[PDB]
Amino acid sequence: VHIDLSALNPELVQAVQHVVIGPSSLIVHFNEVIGRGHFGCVYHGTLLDKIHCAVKSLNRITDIGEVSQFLTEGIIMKDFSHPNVLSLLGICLRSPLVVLPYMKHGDLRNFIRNETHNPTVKDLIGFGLQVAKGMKYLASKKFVHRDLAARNCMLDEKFTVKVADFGLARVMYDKEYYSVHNKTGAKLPVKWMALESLQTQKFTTKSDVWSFGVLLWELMTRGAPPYPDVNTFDITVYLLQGRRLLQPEYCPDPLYEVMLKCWHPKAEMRPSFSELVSRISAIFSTFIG
Ligand SMILES: C[C@@H](c1cccc(-c2cnc[nH]2)c1)n1cc(-c2cc(F)cc(F)c2)c(=O)[nH]c1=O
Repeated sequence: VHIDLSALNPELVQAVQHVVIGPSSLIVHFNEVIGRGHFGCVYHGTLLDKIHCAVKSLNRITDIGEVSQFLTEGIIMKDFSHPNVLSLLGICLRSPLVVLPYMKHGDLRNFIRNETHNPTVKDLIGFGLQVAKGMKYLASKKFVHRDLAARNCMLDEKFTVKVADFGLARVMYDKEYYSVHNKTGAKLPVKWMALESLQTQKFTTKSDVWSFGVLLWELMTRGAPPYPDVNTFDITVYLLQGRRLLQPEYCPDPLYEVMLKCWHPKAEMRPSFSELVSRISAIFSTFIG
């Protein structure tokens, strides 16, 4: 796969040079798969400042407009610095690669579903609070995630949760994968979407708050798939009728109250990420477990 750099706006090509990592500074281990995805796979990699990293290839990119958006996103993300947000180490254009820090304990969904790890309810509430802190930071930068889910959060060697994306939620938002037609597989993005996002394809920080509620539900169920008996074509009407994900067995009542507030049918009535951090920190700090 070859990209015509001359088909891109030259101003954008120069503006992204601080994010660019040259091919000679990076070795990709194509036989060491960290995660396989619809828009590209994640592999183990080695970066030269010797750093162990994760390298994400972009597989289904077909037009120069998607490459322009990829560069525009690289400029935005390069500036982010928060302990609960995955850093962007850099990008490669010569097929496009995203270079991320290596996360020893992988994605949050597989971690909480893991039999050996067995996190306690308190640990799971702690992971939820860390996600809320990363989202409070992203909301402060006016950055809309669009696909916040446990499968998109990663854990480092200290069990620090980092908000991230294994898909391309902000580049490929118009693709079939992010619509109700993606009806097969575990990663069904439509089951994390706010009611207004399902109806009008509008995504805001308030629709990320809805997804955060679904993510808290995934943490409390240790990675159960949401709405198992509701088809992707029926989720909109199910939510419009006022039906919601039920309270998990180990979920404390004040945390389910939080989830119901995240799933408010009126986006403007949902709590902010700043309110979510205060509320979850108070539940966590007095928690005995
Ligand atoms: C830095 C990280 C990250 C951290 C927190 C939130 C998000 C996010 C929210 N909604 C979409 N993404 C992404 N990250 C970045 C890219 C990436 C994508 C690009 F298109 C371009 C580019 F330079 C980097 C990626 O593929 N995966 C990933 O984890």
